[PDB]
Amino acid sequence: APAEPKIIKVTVKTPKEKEEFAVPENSSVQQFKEAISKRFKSQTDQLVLIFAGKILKDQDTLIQHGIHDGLTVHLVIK
Amino acid sequence: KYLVEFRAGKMSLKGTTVTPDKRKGLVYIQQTDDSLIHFCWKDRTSGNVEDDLIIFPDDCEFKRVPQCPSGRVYVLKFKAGSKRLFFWMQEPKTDQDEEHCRKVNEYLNN
Repeated sequence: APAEPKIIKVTVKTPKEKEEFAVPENSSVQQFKEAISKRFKSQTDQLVLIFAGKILKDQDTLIQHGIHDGLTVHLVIK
Repeated sequence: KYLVEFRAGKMSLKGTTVTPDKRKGLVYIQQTDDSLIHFCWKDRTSGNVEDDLIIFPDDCEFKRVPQCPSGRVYVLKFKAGSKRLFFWMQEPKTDQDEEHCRKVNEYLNN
């Protein structure tokens, strides 16, 4: 059963360092949100990703515009 | 109100070349209740806001392009992804060219 092994490179810029995560090109944002909160141990609802002038949340889709192929995103709590 | 505002023309990337618009625009820095900084380009004629983007620290940079005969061409480059916006000062004197740039960088990253 294929689940698309197309793992994209998402670089998370946080107020600490710049770590790179690996997620499938067919997953929901909510799934990623809960991943960051567990790995970095910060927040989930207040955890907002940024793609230069654009807010990334569970309203849009990272694999749709945010991360096309190895891009840098920011993390804020506003 | 606008935190920072100055007359500057926008540029449009056509195909693979940055073509400057001859229109008169006003680059202003706005801040909403969401504490999000908004960088918008307002047309001085229609009064409509075309481009509106949310600015965040540790990912924005506004500097002047040295390779320009006029020396009034500034560029807003993001450190996230691929975003390079070019603008040219439409102010009467260059006395506040750098001053405006300094303000922008401050209010954007801070």
